[PDB]
Amino acid sequence: AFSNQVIQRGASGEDVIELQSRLKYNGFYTGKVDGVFGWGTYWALRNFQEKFGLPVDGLAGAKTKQMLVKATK
Repeated sequence: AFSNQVIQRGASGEDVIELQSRLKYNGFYTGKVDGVFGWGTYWALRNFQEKFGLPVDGLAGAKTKQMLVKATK
């Protein structure tokens, strides 16, 4: 359900809601799902990238999104 746009710090809206929710389901995102990409989302996403063997950068491009979808199955 992700768009084709890279999700990164400062973003807001539907892609961020889904990103935070998937990271929460996987145990990485602890805060309130608010749809705003700040420190808590950056931290959770980098920890997800590290755990899943992706380059650790805190930006969700195609490969990170695909891994997050696969990991939430």
